[PDB]
Amino acid sequence: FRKMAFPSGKVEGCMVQVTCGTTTLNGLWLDDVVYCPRHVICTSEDMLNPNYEDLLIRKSNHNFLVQAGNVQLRVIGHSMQNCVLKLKVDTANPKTPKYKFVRIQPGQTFSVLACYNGSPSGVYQCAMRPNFTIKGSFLNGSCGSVGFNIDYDCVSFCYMHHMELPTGVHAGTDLEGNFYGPFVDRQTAQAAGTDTTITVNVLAWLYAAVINGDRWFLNRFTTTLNDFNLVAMKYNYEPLTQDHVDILGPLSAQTGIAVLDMCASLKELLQNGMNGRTILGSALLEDEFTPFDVVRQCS
Amino acid sequence: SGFRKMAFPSGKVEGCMVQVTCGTTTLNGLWLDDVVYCPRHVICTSEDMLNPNYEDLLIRKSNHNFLVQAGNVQLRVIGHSMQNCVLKLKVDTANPKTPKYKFVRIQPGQTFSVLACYNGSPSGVYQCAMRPNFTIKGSFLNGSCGSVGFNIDYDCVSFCYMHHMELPTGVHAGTDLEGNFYGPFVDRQTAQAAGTDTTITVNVLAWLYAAVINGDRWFLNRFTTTLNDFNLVAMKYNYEPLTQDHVDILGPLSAQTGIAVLDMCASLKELLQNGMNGRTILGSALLEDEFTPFDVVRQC
Repeated sequence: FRKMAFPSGKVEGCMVQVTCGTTTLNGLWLDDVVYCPRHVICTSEDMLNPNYEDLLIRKSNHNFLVQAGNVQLRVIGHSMQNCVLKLKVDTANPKTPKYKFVRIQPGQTFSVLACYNGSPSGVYQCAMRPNFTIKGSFLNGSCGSVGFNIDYDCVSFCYMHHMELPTGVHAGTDLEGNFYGPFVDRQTAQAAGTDTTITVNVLAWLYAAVINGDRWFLNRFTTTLNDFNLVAMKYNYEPLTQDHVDILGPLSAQTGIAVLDMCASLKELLQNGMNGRTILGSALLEDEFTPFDVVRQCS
Repeated sequence: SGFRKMAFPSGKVEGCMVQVTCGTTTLNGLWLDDVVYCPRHVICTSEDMLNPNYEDLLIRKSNHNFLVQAGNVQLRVIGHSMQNCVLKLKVDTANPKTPKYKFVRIQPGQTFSVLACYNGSPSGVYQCAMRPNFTIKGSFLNGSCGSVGFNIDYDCVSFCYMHHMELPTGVHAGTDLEGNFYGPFVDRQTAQAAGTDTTITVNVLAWLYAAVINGDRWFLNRFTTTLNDFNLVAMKYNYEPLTQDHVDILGPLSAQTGIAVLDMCASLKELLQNGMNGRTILGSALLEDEFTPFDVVRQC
């Protein structure tokens, strides 16, 4: 059981390099539009209090340099959708796959194609943290890197990297420029919220361990929802909901372990601990596997 | 604050994966130029697997017994040859999406990306390291045989691994693209026991050097040890012995920082005897050993 990322081939052919003045970052080329963060029109000293509306008036089409490998594209017009700059080019991308723009919720997983200057360099699987950030490795030059899921033939684009927070974590928008969490695209002191553990993902991971055969944590006891939340809130675990129980329903059925029975095992691991044991070869409780991920990778 | 283990982008490998069917057995193949490489146990049934006479089985097959599909395009097999534990199927059509490629044989401790495929279709990609017992603990289900491992340097894909067998320990075993197994394993349904898995000491040391470069320094101590003394303690914790070659490879890292290698070795021993004490190193609660020194020296 390892974190598998989606194959990136469909998204690799959509990455381009966008240059405005001295700023160079990554863009997404779909049909005849290049999507990129709007702070590409800003200098490093404009980022204090940027008035993006005035800044876009004073640019023109020739100020943007779109670089598709070695072929240049002519920006034939430009527009702005809340935090994302949409550059209309003269050439349609022949590699455009079946795609959709979606907005995911906290706790959901996706793959990220880390790119630098329009060149893909790595891919990894990650989850939306409950504080609206993501744990990534975007050292420097990876703004405009995108996150995605693949459904049969459809690539669902759900994330675009915009900023790197000083904690180590990173913040970004969806493809419509709506930006996850209480962040703005300004250089100012922005603090990420209080990061909690995705409880429903932990339970799905515990079900995965039972499927593989690691069953030492199973007990005879069962708890209630209301009792479990007090224990979970104390240990900074997201309150489990009834919908969470229904989502874990299919896993609860084959394992034979009810969600509230498995919750009683989780309570023991929270309070007493592993007691010098390992689950799936880990002394730590993993929370970046959604129930759907466990079903995809196991059944 | 954090190394996250990235895999290489898989696009160039995705266009080379095909489906090979012989009888009732279906597995994955690699299509390069005009050859499809795949494990030779595709010509076996479940009965043959305990004691297979591969040359008896292959001598009885014809070209039309091999069905190769690249998506919906049927590939027409015009010849076949066996190189060690791999079958080379010659087809009439060259793969139009063949990248610039190389075949390399890796050593234990080296890392690569694996493209997990199921009956001709890519499913997922992950990064792993060749363990010192010549196995990989990846995520392989039934029907992933023929999935390959690779590294990308500029535009050259280095194919280094092909999945062949799953061991009862839960780990996986395979060959290089020339058909030579990694480790003392055979393509036979017998009691094949993997060796003891040990931590890759040189990889942990390179990762610790990355930590001091970023700013994690709380684990440093004011002692130094000899290589012989360090290895004596290391084997007690199931760590691989450190050689003089490992010390030279870490040399640039010790030059970039101020800490000598044997100085770093004394800190590692202290971590082993005390544990983590609840703190983290590059946002990790465990000593991590799947980062090669070459990667650290690059992505500083």
